[PDB]
Amino acid sequence: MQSINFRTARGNLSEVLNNVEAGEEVEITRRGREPAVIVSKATFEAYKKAAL
Amino acid sequence: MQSINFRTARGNLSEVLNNVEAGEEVEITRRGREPAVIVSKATFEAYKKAALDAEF
Amino acid sequence: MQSINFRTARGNLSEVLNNVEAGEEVEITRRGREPAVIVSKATFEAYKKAALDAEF
Repeated sequence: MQSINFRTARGNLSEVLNNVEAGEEVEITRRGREPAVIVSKATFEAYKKAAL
Repeated sequence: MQSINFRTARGNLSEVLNNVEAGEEVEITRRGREPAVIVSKATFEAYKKAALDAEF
Repeated sequence: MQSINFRTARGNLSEVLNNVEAGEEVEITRRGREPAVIVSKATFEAYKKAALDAEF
């Protein structure tokens, strides 16, 4: 799980989505905020289905 | 994989972690309990990700 | 994942191993060192097994 900052997430969003489509899990950190995660929807929905 | 009991681990935790960081996996056994394992974080995340990617 | 420092791991190891046996993954951090993970041996074996088999 790669960690990246906001400036990069925004400035490089196209390449981040590529990394993600390839199956990578990307954490976006923000100065003074909770971290988010970007991931493939299929994977995410698969996790959600499995949990449900 | 080396195997040690609870007491040995508790009394030697520092060197145990040094062994794990060096590239080793260490099993901790506990009387009447399921065994645990301690492994480098990077190694654990790698295995977990490869397991998920296969299963989902 | 749950994350604790070395001093805390060593002084609460029994409760840590109980947590892990109940399915919890616990990260142990150390100052100036790489983090370790403690997880049930069964879970870890299954993760790597699933990683092996994915490749073969």
